[PDB]
Order: sequence, then C-alpha cells, then structure tokens
Amino acid sequence: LPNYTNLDLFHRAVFPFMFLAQCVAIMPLVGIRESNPRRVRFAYKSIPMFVTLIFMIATSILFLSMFTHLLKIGITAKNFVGLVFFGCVLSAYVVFIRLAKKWPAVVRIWTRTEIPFTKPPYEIPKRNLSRRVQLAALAIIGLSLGEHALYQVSAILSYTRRIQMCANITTVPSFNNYMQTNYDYVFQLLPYSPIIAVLILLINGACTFVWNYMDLFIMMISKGLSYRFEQITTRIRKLEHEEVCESVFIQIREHYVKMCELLEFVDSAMSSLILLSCVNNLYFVCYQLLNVFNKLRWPINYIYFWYSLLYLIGRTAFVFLTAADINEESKRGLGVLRRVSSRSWCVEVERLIFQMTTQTVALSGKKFYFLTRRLLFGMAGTIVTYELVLLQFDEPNRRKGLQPLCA
Amino acid sequence: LPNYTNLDLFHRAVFPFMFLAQCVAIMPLVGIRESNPRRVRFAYKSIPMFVTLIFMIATSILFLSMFTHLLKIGITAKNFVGLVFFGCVLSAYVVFIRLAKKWPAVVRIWTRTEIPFTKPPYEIPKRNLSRRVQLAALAIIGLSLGEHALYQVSAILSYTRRIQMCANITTVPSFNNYMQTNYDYVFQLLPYSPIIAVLILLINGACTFVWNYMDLFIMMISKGLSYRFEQITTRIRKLEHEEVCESVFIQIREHYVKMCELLEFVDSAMSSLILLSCVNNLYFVCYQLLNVFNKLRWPINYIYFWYSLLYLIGRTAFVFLTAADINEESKRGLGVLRRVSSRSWCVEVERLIFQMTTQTVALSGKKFYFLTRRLLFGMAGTIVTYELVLLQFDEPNRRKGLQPLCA
Amino acid sequence: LPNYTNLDLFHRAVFPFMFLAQCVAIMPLVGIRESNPRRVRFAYKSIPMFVTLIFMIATSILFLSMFTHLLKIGITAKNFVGLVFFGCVLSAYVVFIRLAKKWPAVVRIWTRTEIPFTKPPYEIPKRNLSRRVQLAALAIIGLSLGEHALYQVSAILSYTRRIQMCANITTVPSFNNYMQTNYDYVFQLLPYSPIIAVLILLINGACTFVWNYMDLFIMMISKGLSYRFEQITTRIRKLEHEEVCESVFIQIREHYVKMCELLEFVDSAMSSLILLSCVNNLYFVCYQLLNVFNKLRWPINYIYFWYSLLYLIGRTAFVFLTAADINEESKRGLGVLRRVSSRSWCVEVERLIFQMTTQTVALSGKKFYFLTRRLLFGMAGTIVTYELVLLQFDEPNRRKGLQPLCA
Amino acid sequence: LPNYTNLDLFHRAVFPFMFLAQCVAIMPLVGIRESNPRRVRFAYKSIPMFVTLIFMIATSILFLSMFTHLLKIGITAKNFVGLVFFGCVLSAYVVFIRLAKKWPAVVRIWTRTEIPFTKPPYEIPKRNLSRRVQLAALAIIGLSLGEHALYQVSAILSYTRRIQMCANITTVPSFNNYMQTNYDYVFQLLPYSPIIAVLILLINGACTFVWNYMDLFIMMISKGLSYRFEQITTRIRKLEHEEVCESVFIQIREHYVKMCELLEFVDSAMSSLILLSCVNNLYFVCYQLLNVFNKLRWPINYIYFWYSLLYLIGRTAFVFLTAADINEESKRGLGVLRRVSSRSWCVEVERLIFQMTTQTVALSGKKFYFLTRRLLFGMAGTIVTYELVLLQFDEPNRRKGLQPLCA
Ligand SMILES: OC[C@H]1O[C@H](O[C@H]2[C@H](O)[C@@H](O)[C@H](O)O[C@@H]2CO)[C@H](O)[C@@H](O)[C@@H]1O
Ligand SMILES: OC[C@H]1O[C@H](O[C@H]2[C@H](O)[C@@H](O)[C@H](O)O[C@@H]2CO)[C@H](O)[C@@H](O)[C@@H]1O
Ligand SMILES: OC[C@H]1O[C@H](O[C@H]2[C@H](O)[C@@H](O)[C@H](O)O[C@@H]2CO)[C@H](O)[C@@H](O)[C@@H]1O
Ligand SMILES: OC[C@H]1O[C@H](O[C@H]2[C@H](O)[C@@H](O)[C@H](O)O[C@@H]2CO)[C@H](O)[C@@H](O)[C@@H]1O
Repeated sequence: LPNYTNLDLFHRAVFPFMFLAQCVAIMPLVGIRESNPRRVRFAYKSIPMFVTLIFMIATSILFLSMFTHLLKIGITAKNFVGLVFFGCVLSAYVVFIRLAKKWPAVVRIWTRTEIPFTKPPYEIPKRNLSRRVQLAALAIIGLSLGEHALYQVSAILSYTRRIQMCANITTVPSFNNYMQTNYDYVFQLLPYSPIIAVLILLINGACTFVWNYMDLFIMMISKGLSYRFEQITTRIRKLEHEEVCESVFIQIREHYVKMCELLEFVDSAMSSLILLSCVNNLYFVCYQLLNVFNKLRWPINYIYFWYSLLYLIGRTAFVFLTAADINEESKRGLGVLRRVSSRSWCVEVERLIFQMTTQTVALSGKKFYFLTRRLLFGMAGTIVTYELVLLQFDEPNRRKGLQPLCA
Repeated sequence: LPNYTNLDLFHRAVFPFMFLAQCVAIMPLVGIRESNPRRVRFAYKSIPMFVTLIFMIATSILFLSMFTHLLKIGITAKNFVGLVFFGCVLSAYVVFIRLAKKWPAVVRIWTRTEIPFTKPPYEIPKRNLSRRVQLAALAIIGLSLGEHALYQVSAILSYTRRIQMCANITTVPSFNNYMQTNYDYVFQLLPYSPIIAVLILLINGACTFVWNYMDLFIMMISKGLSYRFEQITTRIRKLEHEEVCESVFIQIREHYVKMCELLEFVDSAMSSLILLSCVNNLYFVCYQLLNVFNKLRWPINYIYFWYSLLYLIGRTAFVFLTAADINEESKRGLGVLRRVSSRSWCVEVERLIFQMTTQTVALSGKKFYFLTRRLLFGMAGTIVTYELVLLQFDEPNRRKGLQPLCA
Repeated sequence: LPNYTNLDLFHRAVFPFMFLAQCVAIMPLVGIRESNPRRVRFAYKSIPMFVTLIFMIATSILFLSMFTHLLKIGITAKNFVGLVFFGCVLSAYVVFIRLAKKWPAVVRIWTRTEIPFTKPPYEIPKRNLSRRVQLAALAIIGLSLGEHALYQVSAILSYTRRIQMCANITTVPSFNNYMQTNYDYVFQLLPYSPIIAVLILLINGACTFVWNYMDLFIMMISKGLSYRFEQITTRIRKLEHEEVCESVFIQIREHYVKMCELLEFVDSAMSSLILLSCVNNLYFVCYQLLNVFNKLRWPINYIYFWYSLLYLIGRTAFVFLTAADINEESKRGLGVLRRVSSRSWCVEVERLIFQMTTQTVALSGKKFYFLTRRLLFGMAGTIVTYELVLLQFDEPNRRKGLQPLCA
Repeated sequence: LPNYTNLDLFHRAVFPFMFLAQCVAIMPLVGIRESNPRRVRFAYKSIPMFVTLIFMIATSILFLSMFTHLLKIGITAKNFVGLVFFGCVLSAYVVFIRLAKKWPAVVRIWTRTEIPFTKPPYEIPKRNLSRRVQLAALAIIGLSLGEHALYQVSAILSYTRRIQMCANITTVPSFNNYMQTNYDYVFQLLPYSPIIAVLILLINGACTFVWNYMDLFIMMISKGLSYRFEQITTRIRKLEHEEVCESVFIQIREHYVKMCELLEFVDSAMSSLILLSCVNNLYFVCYQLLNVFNKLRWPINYIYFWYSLLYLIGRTAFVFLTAADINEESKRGLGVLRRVSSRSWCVEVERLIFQMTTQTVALSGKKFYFLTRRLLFGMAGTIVTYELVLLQFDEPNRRKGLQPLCA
C-alpha cells in the first residue's frame, strides 16, 4: 500500500482543517487525523457525534430563543436575519452530518483516484495541494475571525458609548448588563448567569465558524479537484511539440475520465452543502447590500458593516471562482489537444477532445446550476436586479434615519 | 402476443389511477382497465364521454356563477383566483379530452416500445414501475385530500367562529346558511336547495381532483419514461469493466433510439397538458406566495394557507423533478459510455455518445421550454423576481390588515 | 430553363401579396408579377419607386403633424404611441426599400435553390407553398382589416355618442367635424379640406397595412423556407426502414446545405426587417398590455381594444412560430437520421447529423437573437417582467378613471 | 527577419494611436514607435512611466477633490457620477499599466502569429488593417472631441446665460469666476490660480481621453484579431468549388489554431480592461438613460446631453460589435467548410469543423461573459430592465423640475 505519510494527497491537505471543524463539531468522523484515509469511518456512537449532538442542541436552544424573542417583539425583515443565521447553522450541521456519512467512501475513492497523479509523468506544481489548502483556509479563517472580532467590538463600543454619553439613566457599563442587553433574546428565555453568558458567547463563535466553514470546505474540495485537473493540463501541455503515441493519449484520457468520475461522486456527496451555502450566501449578501445606504451611529459601526459586506461578497466570489477553476482547468487542455499533429491524431484524442468540449466538468448545486464563471456572472446580475427591486421596499426605513441615542 | 396480465408495463402501472380520474370524468377512454392496451379506444359515444360532458357542463355552470358573482361585486386580483381555478379546470377537461383522443396510439406505441425492456439483459429495479407509480400517486392523492380537507375545515371553522363570537346578529349556524354564505357565488344565480348544495360540494371536489390530476398524470408519465431510461442506464453500467462486442452496443443504441422516439411521441401528445399545468402552477404559486405576509384570523386559517402553499410548491417541484429525471437518466449513461475501452470502442459507441451528449431527452412544453433541473432553477428565480416586483402591488392590501370580525 | 408558370415556387406563391404591398408602395420592385423571377429588378427610376416616394412623403407629413401636435400639447407616454406608429411605418418603408434593393439577388438564388425540390424524390405536400402562403396572408390581411375597421368604428361611435348624449354644446355630428376632432393633429398644421380628409384616411389605412405587412412578409418568407426544410424532412422519413446508399445521403446533405445557404442569404437580407418588426411588436404589445386594466367608456371601445391586443399578440406569436418552424423542421430530420442502420451509416450521415445537431437553422435579428420557440418563450417572459414593473408607472393613471363625457 | 516597415501588421496599424495615448500617459511602453515590435519593452524607469506617474498623481488629486467636495455637500446618486468618472479613469491607468507590462510579450506573439497571413494564399482585403484601425480610431477620437467640446460649451453657456439674465447679483462673467464655480470641487481644496485652472482643464481633457481610449483600444485589438480571422475565412471561401488536398486543410487548421491561441493570449492580457470598460459603460449608459426625461434649461444643454448619451450608447455598441465580429468571422468559415465535397472530406476538415462549431472564439471579460452579438442583446435587455426598475427611484427628482435661474 502507498505511504500516505508523505504523499501529496487531498486527505493529508485537508484533515487539519477538518479536525479544526470537528473541534466545533461540524463533520463528526472518527480517525480523521489518520494518515491512512481507509481508517476514516463514520460512527453515530463516537465522541465527534456526541460533540455534534451537544452543539446542535445548543444551536437549537439559541434558535428557539431568537424565535420566541422575535415573536414577542414581532418579526421584521431586519430581525429575521438573526433567525436565518441560526437556521442556516443548524441546517449546516445536519448537512455536514450527512456529508460525514458519505465522507469515508468519498475519501477512499478520492485517494485511489489521485494515486496515479503522485507519480510521473505528473509533477507536483510550485504550490502543492497542502500549501494551496493551507493558504486559502488560513485566509478564510483569519478573515472570519476579523469579521467576528469587528462584530463584537462594534456591539461593545455601541453599548458602552450609548451608556457613557447617554446623559440620562446610567446603568453603569458591565459585562452582565451588556450580556442581558445585546443578547436579550437569549436571557429572556433562560435565567441569566455569567457561565451561561460565556457559553452563549462561545456557541455564537462556533455558529459563526460553521457559517464560514461551509464555504471554506467547498473551497478546499474545489482546490483538491482542480489540483488534479491542473496536473492533467500540465501533462498535456508537456506534449505540446512532440509526436505522441496512442498509449500516452489512452492514459491521459483514462486519467481524465477517472478525475471526472471523482468529480461526479464528490458533487453528488456535496450537492446539499453547495446548495445550502449558495442560498445562504445569496440571502446574506442581498440583506447586507440592502443596508449599504443605511446610516450607522459610530465609525466602528460603519467599519464592521463594510468589512462584513466586503468579506461576505469576497467569500462568495472566491468560493464560486475556486469551484469554477475546476471547469476552467478541464477546458484548458482543449487548446493544447487542438494542436495535436495530423500524424499523432487518433481516435483517443478525438474521444478526449469530444469529452472535454461537450461535458460540463464542474461542481453543481444538485444539478440545478453548475459552479462556473458564467454562473458567478449571472449571480451578480441577479443580485443587482434583486437589490434594485428591493431598495424600494426599505426606502421608508432608510429615510427613518438614526434613532436618538438616549432613546 | 405477450401476456400483459403480469408484465411490468406502464399501462398496467397507471390504469388504476387513469380509471380513478375517469370516475371524475377526466380522460374519457373506453376499456382503460383492459389488460391488453390494444383494447383501449376513444369513443365520443361512450359512458366516459357522457360523464365528461356532464362534468364539463357542471364546471361551466360553476365558472359562469363565479363570473357573474365577480361582475356583480367587481373583479379584484384576489377574487380572480377563483375564476382562474374553474377556468383551468375547464381547460384541463378539454386538454384531457384531446389527450384521450391521442392516448390509444400513444399507449400502443408505448407498449410495443417497452416489451424489449421486460426481458434480459434488462432487469426490473428494486422498485418496479407499478410500485413507483403507486407510491407517487398515493402521495399526491393523499396530499390533495389533506389540502381540500384543510380548506373545508378552515372555511367551516371561520364561518362558525364568526357566528358564535359575533356578539351581534346571530343567524344560528347551519349547513344551509354556510352553503349560502361561502358559496354565495353559486346560489346568487341558482335557487338554493340542499341537493344542489351537495352537488356543488361534490363538483368542487371533482374540480380540485382534476386540478391535482394534471400534475399527477404528468408525474406518472415521467415515471414511466424515466423507468425505461434507468433500465438502459443500468444495462450500460453492467458493461462497466467488460470488453463489449459491437452487437451489444448496436442493441443498446437501438433501444435508446426507440426510447427517445417514444419520448418524442409522448411529448407531442402531452405538450398541451404540460403547458397548462406549468402556467397554472406558476400562477397559483405566485398568488399564494403574494399572501404569505397577509394576516389571517384563526390558526386554522394559517394552517390551511401554509399547507396549501407548501403542497403546491412541492407538487410543482416534484412534477418538474420527475420530468427532469428523464433527462438526468438519459445523461447518466454518458459517464459509463466514456469508460469504454479503446478495444471495445466502435462507431456504434460514438453514435450513441453523440446522441446522448447533444440531444435533449426531456419532456417539453410545446418545445417552448424543456423540463430539466435547469428549468426548475430558472422557474424558481423567475418566481422570486415576480414576487419581489409584485409585493409592492399588494403592500396597501397587506397594511389594510384583518377586517373586524363583526363586520 | 424551367417552366416557372406552373412550378410550385416561392416567387409564384408570394408575388400576389408582394404586388398588393406594392399597391401601397411598400417594396418598390419592377416586374414582380413576372413568372420568371430573373425578370425581377430594382430601379430607382420606376413607377413603384415613385409611388414609394409619394407614400413616404405623405407618411413624413403625418409624422411631422403628430410631432408638432404633441409638442403643442406636450408629449406623454400615452400620446407617444402615435408618433411611434408613424415612425415605425416610415422606418418600414426605408427598410423595405433596402429589402427591395436586395430582393432580385435573393429571389434569384431562392429560385435556383428550390428547383431540385420540385422534382423527385421530393413530393409536394398536401398544402402546397402557394396554398400555405395564401391561407396565412389572407388570415393576416382579414384580421388587420377587422382591426382597422374596429378602430374606425370605435372612434366614430365615441365621437357621435359623446355629441349626442352631451346634453351641452352640440356641434351637430358631421364628417368634417369628426375629421377635425379625431385627426386634429393633422389639420392643426394643414388647412382643412374634405379632399385632404379622404387623403388622410387613405394614407392612415396604407400606414396600417405597412405596419401589418412587415409581419406578414416575415411570415411568408418563413413559410417559403420551412416548406423546403419540411420537404427534406419528408424525404429523409421515406428512408425510415430502408438500407440507403451513400449517394442518397450525399444528395440529401447537399440539398440541406443549399437550403441552409439560402436561409443564411435570406436572413442577411431580412435581418433589418426582422429587427424592426420585433422591436415594434414588443413595444406595441407592452403598451397595449399596460392598458388592459384601464376603463373605457363604451362596449365598442372595449371590443376594439381587446381585438387589437389579441390580434397583436397573436400576430407576434404567429410570426415567431412560423419563423421557428424553420428551426423545428431542420431538427425534425435528426430523429430519423439517428435511426440509420449500422450498415447504412457512413461519413455522409455523420456529417449531416453533426450539421443538423450543432447548427442553428433559423432566421435571426442581425444575429442578436434567433427566431426559435425558446426565443418566443423568453420574449413572453420578458414581456411579463416589463408589464409587472411598468404597471406601477401607470397606477395613478389607472386610478384617474374615465373622464366626464361632457368635458 | 521580416521587413516590418511596410508589412500590413497590427503593430504598425495601432502604434500611432498607442503613442497618442502615451501622450496622455495611458500605456507606458518604451519604443512603441519602433518598426520592429521586438524593440517594444516595458520599463518602470522610463519617460512614459514618469508621465504616467504624473498623470496618476493629478487624477488622484482630482479624485480626492471630488470626494472631499461631495462629503462637504453630501453624496447623491447624481453627484456620485463625477467620482465614478475619476475612479474609472484612475482604474484605467492602473489597468493600462498592467496591460503595458504584458504588451511586449503579446505584441511579439501577435507579430509572429500574423506573419503567415502576410503572404499567399492570403490576400490583403480592400480595407487593410491600418486603414480599418485609422478609420475606427479617428471616428472615436472625433466623436469624443465633439462630446467634450459640447460639454464645455454647455457648461460655459449655462454659466454665462445665468449670470447675464440673472437680473440680480451680477458677478460679471470671467474665466476665473467660471473656473471657481463649475470646478469648485477642486478649488475648495487647492488655492485658486490661473495656472492651476489651465492645468485642471488639461487634466480633465486627459481623463476624458483615457475614458474613451479604454473602448478605443478594445476596438483596435478586436479589429486586429477579426482581420486575420476574416483572412482565414476568405482563404476558405476560395476553396468553394475545388477539390482540396489534405495539406491545404492542414495549413488552414494550423493557422486557425494559431489565431485562436493568439486570441486566448490577448484575451488573458486584456480581460481586466474589457471588464473595466464594460462595467463603466454599463454604469454611465444607465445613469444617462435615467436622465432622458429630466428637464434642462437651455437647448445647448439638451444638445450636449443627447449627444453624450447617443455617443456613449454607440461607443458601447460599436465596441461590443467589433469584439463580436471576431466570433462572427470565426463562425463564417463553417458554412464554406460544410460545402466540402465527399472526395475532399478528411480528418482535418472534420477537426477544423468541430473546433469552429464547439469553440467560442471571442474576447471575454475574464471568462465571466464573452463579447458576442448575443451578449450585446442581453446587455440591452438588462439595461432596459434596470432603467424600468430605476425610473421609479428618480420619479420624485423628475417631478422636481428645473430650479429657478436666479437661485
Ligand atoms: O449577519 C452576519 C453576522 O452573523 C453572526 O452574528 C449573529 C450573532 O452572533 C447573534 O448573536 C445574533 O443573534 O444574530 C447575528 C446574525 O444575525 C456573526 O457572529 C457575525 O460575525 C456576522 O457578522
Ligand atoms: O386556491 C386553491 C384552492 O382551489 C380550490 O378552492 C376553490 C373552491 O373549491 C371554490 O369553491 C372557490 O370558488 O374557488 C377556490 C379556488 O379559488 C380547492 O378546493 C382548494 O382545495 C384549493 O386550496
Ligand atoms: O395602436 C395601434 C393602431 O395603430 C393605427 O392607429 C393610428 C391611427 O391610424 C392614427 O390616426 C393615430 O395617429 O395613431 C394611431 C396609432 O397610434 C391603426 O390605424 C390602428 O388600426 C391600430 O389599432
Ligand atoms: O459624464 C460624462 C462626462 O465625463 C467627463 O465630465 C466630467 C468632468 O470633466 C468633470 O469636471 C466632472 O467632475 O465630472 C464629469 C463626469 O462626471 C467628460 O469631461 C465629459 O465629456 C463627459 O460628458
């Protein structure tokens, strides 16, 4: 069996971040850190599943808290976002659990599909798969941490500044008063306690991490697939000005077909996650864009809002672009295959060219749409249309303006 | 001739529900229960056609009643739905009559097209065609019965609760007073009578059954076609890792071509029904979605509205997905055909792959659109756009709020 | 040379209606009635061109009259339609003149392209080209005459009924007073005279005929092309269950390629007319649809408005469907070519199937769009979206209601 | 080495206008006027880069002036256009700098790709590349000069007429007072001085030239590519009725593949410029179209507004059409290749036909969209939808009307 310890495999590239997600109980798999992907298994009776149940119970508690609070104070389009967040997070857990159920098979096939690309005539690119995954995942994680830190800083500064410059009822600033005020949707259902306060903070952080990790996981999977497609493209490019025997084209076509089979399997496994991430990203992007013209009190509020909006748009665009890189890489070999000489042309090259030309090699949202650059352009156009139609809805709200600080 | 009694044929699978629809005079065919599909014929002078004429006359009476009532009280976008319902139902009858005219030919060809798939190398899947049709049809019928029961319960409870808690003019609750009130659009044209009351109730039930049976029939036909396409895909999958002679590919391509010819014939026969069902579903889904934010008096009213909306959306999505399963199954064999070895590759495999790749194997609405997953995604996007643009139209109505119970 | 007198050619089919259009100076060609299409020529110094100049001068006079009248009374979205009409008509003349410039070449090639289809193995369908053109053109002409008659009747009845039931200033009804009132946009610039009145009526009738003849001419051309494509499809169908030699496929492919070349040439010639007709139809359909909810005084006003709206929508749909029948007929032979036996399969069948599959055989609006069923569906969706967005613009106008009859 | 002095090459065709753009420091390349394209190089330490830095510093000064002025007076959707202009211009500089970085490689490959087309069997068309580029560039430059002259004339006439017919506070017209008034967004940050006034006028002219030169450069590049594609199409047409040896098709396919490689390279180089130009054109076209119904004081104001709107729409349409001419020319050879005889048909013709049919030979905006006639039609439809939705936003502004002249 191959030595998985040092090989440049997808599982080795992604298992650190899969374990980081496990820490917040995202995808409950057993032995995700094992070097051999064959040792990855899904077990309902396991510590990861127990932590997942705990986190899902707590997220359900938070979702019920938000639902009851909004019912008490009435549901508004602006309030609803909160519920949606928790809803999405809960959905994510369920989706990821199902994904975990399918992950072993997937990872197994993935490994056995990518062993041929770890040996000649395929070479490791300048940026190996582990480095690509690390760079993208660290960027996403750092940006999400910055977004949540800005959220917390904006909330705390708004609360403290309101109290300080209120020049009216004081309610001296404190951790407990802030916890009861900003998170009143929770403590209006559960008795307040500092331990519960820290728990709610940690659980909100975990929910935010899950919310970002849906997109992060889609990104890592897209990198893993486009890496092998790029290796195939590079191998084909190496045949640019050479007479190529039929056997070379046979092997290239077989490897491309295996890569497409792996893409189909992974797409079937991940279609639910892709659909959930796409719908959640669209909703949140539209909601934040509808608030671009709103007026906020403090400069920190503007900083947080614009950082969140830009980060969300960039994360959506980056996930879509990373997923579409699979399609772009699949099509990139067509230009080199079209240069095959008349002497080297054979039935195998014709078959491969036909498959590259007519097959859509891309991740899909349950085959309702395919993650391509054209899809990202259409999503941008749809978002623009929705924003144009919706900015009329909130025009009265926009002209309401900032409320009095004292009130 | 083949023994139709026990064979796993489409006609055997669907004739129970076709006869159930005949009971409400949907598709007036003679000998629909006959085991031999060759004995199915369309006759204008027949009991099914007489019942169809009676039901169409009664539906025309109801439609005229609604038209005159709305003219008397003025036509509003909210009132119009009622007329549309009856209109659609009447259209359905006409469409189905035409479909009946074409059904014998269709069924005949269908039978002779599916005889090859009842013998090796094709095997019956885990869920045979009869079981698939039964499951889907029973689900649709039960959900429609639940929807109509909730409609009746909501109307009756609203009427009775209004009268009881009116604390004003009493008009003690009774069957006759409810019949005159809720169905005043009928009795404002016809003299009231309990027999006419029961007749109107039964006729409204029949109209609802027709309204749901358009989608149900499209679903059963889609199941019948995708069943044979799935059998072809399974047979191709059985050739995954074997050297295949040219004769096997010849037979596979011929069976696929026959299946596509059957799909073309059935699509030509059913294009009118598909178009009518699509337009009716779109209109009703948009109309119900425009009322999501409206305020209803009783919890039963909310239960009925949301059950109806969710059932309608799910029925539209399920019909579209079942129809698109034909296209998905047709394309599913391409992946296996792309794995054919260089030794087994021949002109027949190339022909079949070209046909699967470039031909759109799907039901269509008169070729204006094709029932695919992409079409369902586009329909969802179009519905979202229409709802966004239309929620401004009814904003004044939404802010009107609930009327006084006494008034 | 072939005997053009009795042959079933496009020129013989369409020249009666081309001459009818010449009577109103639409397409100024010389010798359009000649049996030999080679005798058709375009001459600037000719009676048709003189009549075209006279009609264009008259239409410019009417357009200037409308422009000055609207400037005097201010331009409104409702008034603008009038100007647009004349503008379109003027554009049509120019376009048709250019079309006339290209018609001889076109007709010549057309004739020499369709001679092979007048002899075996091609047979004349049940409805020959002359009968198809006659039926469609007579339907369009009769419906346009009915539309204009309803327009005149509605205007005259509105005027006379207003005067009669005014119960105020009388201005006894007369031809001259009606001419000065309804056509005040003309006589406000030119001194009134009964001769000028009859001239304005005749010139308005000619403008209406041109407005309808753009669509009519597109329809006849589409019939001419789809006729030969249908003949090709029928010839291919005749090879359904026969072993076919390579020569038969060679001839079929050559005839199909010649038909596609003729379609390309005709599309290049007629792209301007197609674009103008499409834009004019879209504008007028949207404008009329925006007035569906408006309230009109008399039942004749409703009759005229709804006849005009239904006729316009039906004419647009029929032109689009007739043009798309070319594409449908081109694709109809693919199903029969896919049934070719393995023994009869050759490079010629593969070439023909590839061309039918991948080539878009359809008329186009300068290649910006192609006249297909999908395009008609997209046009319907675009019209629905535009109407939804625009019904908000005229909501104040809709709630204005009918003006007082006396005022 | 080939004699570049007299050859009909792209670099010879475009270098005069590239140098004209260099005069305003658009694309800082060294030796752009050199007859040998191999002598074109990009150097940060060079006079072109120094002038580019000066112009970018000036444009940043103007952008900061506009930003501070709008902050002082509040940002409105109408004011924002100004900022956008400068922003785009600044972006253009950056983009063009990057383009300059890539230009040498590009031009080099371009030259070596187009040497084969300067010799038989390719002939120079009636309009050689230099003449096509000269005509289009002179048209664009003259129209831009007219647009800016109309802008300046409208501003000056509005200012002078206001002062003269004010009949109130006079502030006798002068160059300095006009400079301080119309360009108050500048002098509100920098102390006024006539030298600074002339500098601001010249720098605004340079910014306008850059704004138009983005589209102009895209146009010239599109002409350069479609020229060679048209030469290929003409060479193929020359084989219309001849038996063609396999070697001729080999050479034609190789030249077509080289042209497609050049298109891919140029598209990769110019995708940023195409995206920026497309977004800027869309924004400005929508903004100007939103002001069509606004009321302006003087006839010169209407003349300037409509000249600017028509010129902008025509420039967008012309850039899109010139870019799509590459795709149209690539597809134009398919019709002639489909006429190849059965005797001359070979694997090379099949390969070439497959590539022309299935490959999208067009410039693209980073592969998010492709510059085709269909894309221009979709852009027109999107603009219409945006204008319909947006005309509701500015309806209050439209009904505000013209402000008092004295105020
Ligand atoms: O809207 C994006 C933000 O979502 C989360 O914020 C939660 C918050 O944690 C929770 O207390 C409240 O009930 O709902 C919001 C979302 O509506 C993230 O914590 C933020 O970083 C995001 O900006
Ligand atoms: O709107 C969906 C409902 O359609 C039917 O309800 C009819 C009703 O039977 C009839 O009396 C009235 O005139 O019109 C409505 C439809 O507008 C079904 O009976 C209901 O189950 C559906 O919910
Ligand atoms: O709007 C469709 C109608 O167009 C013509 O009507 C003209 C009319 O002849 C002319 O006097 C007036 O100035 O403008 C209208 C069009 O705006 C046709 O004559 C009518 O048949 C059409 O209904
Ligand atoms: O809007 C198109 C116009 O853009 C430029 O005009 C500038 C102007 O030079 C500058 O002083 C001002 O600050 O902004 C506008 C653009 O918003 C061109 O100079 C004009 O020719 C164009 O019409």
